[PDB]
Amino acid sequence: SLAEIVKKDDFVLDSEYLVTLLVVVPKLNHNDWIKQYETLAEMVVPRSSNVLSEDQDSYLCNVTLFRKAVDDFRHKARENKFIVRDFQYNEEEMKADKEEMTRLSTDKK
Amino acid sequence: ALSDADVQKQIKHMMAFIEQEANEKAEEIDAKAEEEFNIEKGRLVQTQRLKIMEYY
Amino acid sequence: SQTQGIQQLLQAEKRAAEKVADARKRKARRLKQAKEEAQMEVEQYRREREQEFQSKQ
Repeated sequence: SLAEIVKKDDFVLDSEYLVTLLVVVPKLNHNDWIKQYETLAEMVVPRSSNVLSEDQDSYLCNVTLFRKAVDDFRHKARENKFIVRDFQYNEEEMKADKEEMTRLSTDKK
Repeated sequence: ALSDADVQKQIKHMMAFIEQEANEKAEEIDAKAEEEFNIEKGRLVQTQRLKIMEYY
Repeated sequence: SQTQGIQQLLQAEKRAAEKVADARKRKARRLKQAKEEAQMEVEQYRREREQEFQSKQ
């Protein structure tokens, strides 16, 4: 989980007809989506090249696009090494799970 | 690359239905309202017409 | 459209919500208009029936 890595605002809260699909792209192809995002789908938000984070296995990143266009962008992007991973942020539930972990450790000793 | 050109294009494309469909919705809800002032002019008050005419 | 036009979309949808809400307010207005106006028409018809009844008496 990305509880302590990303923030609530990294996606479009109060989306009109849009979804910030977190299409994690590896480092071998991180430099490609930041220009191809315009053509990979239409009826989307332009200038959606903003990266979130960079990791050893694959660089965290996302893109905003129409709800029906999620299908089209995924089908077009899976061929250019753009792994799709729809992440959901939740402060409350992640915090609860971590607190349960710490509780279990202390109670276990 | 294209700077604000794609911004203008796509944003106006979203406009052309975001506001237009709501405008059509408002037109048709005002049309339902039209039919409904017709209904209330002849439904409640018309029941009262049948009542008062029966009284007479 | 990081912030330029997305805010415009949000504003347009807010305008849509306000317009439909005010259209429903206009529905309420004209429904009350139907109530009142038709009731005055009833009063007029009642006056006509009163006149005809005095003639019959």
